Amino acid sequence: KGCIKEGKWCPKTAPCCRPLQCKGPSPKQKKCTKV
Repeated sequence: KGCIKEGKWCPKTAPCCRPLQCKGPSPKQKKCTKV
């Protein structure tokens, strides 16, 4: 499935696409955010 795009759920420092840092307001809503 390629990589993890923004808006998708991902763990800490997960294998994001590139621009995403894999952040999130909480562990239950941890999604890949772009900077």
